[PDB]
Formats: sequence, structure tokens, C-alpha cells
Amino acid sequence: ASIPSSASVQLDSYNYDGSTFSGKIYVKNIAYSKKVTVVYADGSDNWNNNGNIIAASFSGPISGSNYEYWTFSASVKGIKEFYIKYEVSGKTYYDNNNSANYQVST
Ligand SMILES: OC[C@H]1O[C@H](OC[C@H]2O[C@H](OC[C@H]3O[C@H](O)[C@H](O)[C@@H](O)[C@@H]3O)[C@H](O)[C@@H](O)[C@@H]2O)[C@H](O)[C@@H](O)[C@@H]1O
Repeated sequence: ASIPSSASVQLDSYNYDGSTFSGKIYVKNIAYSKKVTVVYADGSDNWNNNGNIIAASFSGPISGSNYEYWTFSASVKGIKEFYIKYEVSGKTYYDNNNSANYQVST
């Protein structure tokens, strides 16, 4: 969970308190306009054809790097796992934990 050397996007930290799912993401500043979303499987591990979606927003700079921070926070009915989807300059990038996805306990 460091400022990456080359990864296009990298989840840093996340929390789920029973209702609110939130976190912070390193995002390479490839171009100005960006869409950063969190796509998740619900409490029964249902990915629902990528239809469970939270929009992240720009949080702040990481000066001296080529990265910036984005954050998210939203209510969910339940969550077992998720990945980050990042669209910028006409291409899609993922942090899906090298295909394992990121897990939420319980
Ligand atoms: O709907 C309004 C929108 O406005 C802010 O978002 C700004 C901006 O955030 C992303 O871009 C990052 C970009 O923002 C600043 O201008 C910095 O100067 C840049 O260095 C930095 O790269 C996004 O890609 C843009 O489309 C967006 O306009 C709020 O932060 C948003 O929450 C809010 O939705």
C-alpha cells in the first residue's frame, strides 16, 4: 500500500462497518478526466454481472509523484469481495488484487 512505481491503480486501505463501505485508492494521473469505480459482490458473493457499483471521487494530490488519491464511501446491503475499475484516456485498468479480488470478512 505504497505510492506505486508503475501500477496504474492500487487500492490502499478500506473499511466496512456493517453498512458503510469506504476506502482510499492510488490512481496514476494518466489524464485529467477519470472514472474510478468499485465493483463488488454482495453479501452472498453475487457479482450481479458487474452491476453493484460505487463511484469514487478525487480526494487530493500526491505531490512529487505521478499519482493522486481517490476515495469512496457508500452504503451497501452486503459485501464479500470487490475490485477497482479505472477508465482514463480511452482505456480500462483494474486493481482486482491480481485476480483474487479484495475480500471483506464475515
Ligand atoms: O462534479 C464535480 C466534481 O468536481 C471535483 O472533481 C474534479 C475532478 O476530479 C477528477 O480529476 C482529478 C483532477 O482534479 C483536479 O482538477 C486536479 O487539479 C487534478 O490534478 C486532478 O488530476 C476527475 O477526473 C475530474 O473529471 C473532475 O472534474 C470533485 O472532486 C468531484 O467530487 C466532483 O464530482
